[PDB]
Amino acid sequence: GAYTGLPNKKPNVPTIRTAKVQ
Repeated sequence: GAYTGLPNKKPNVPTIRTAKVQ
């Protein structure tokens, strides 16, 4: 669902939340 799955939603614009962190 989510880009990672931690939150788990559905959509995922980004490829990884790690990108936002970086």
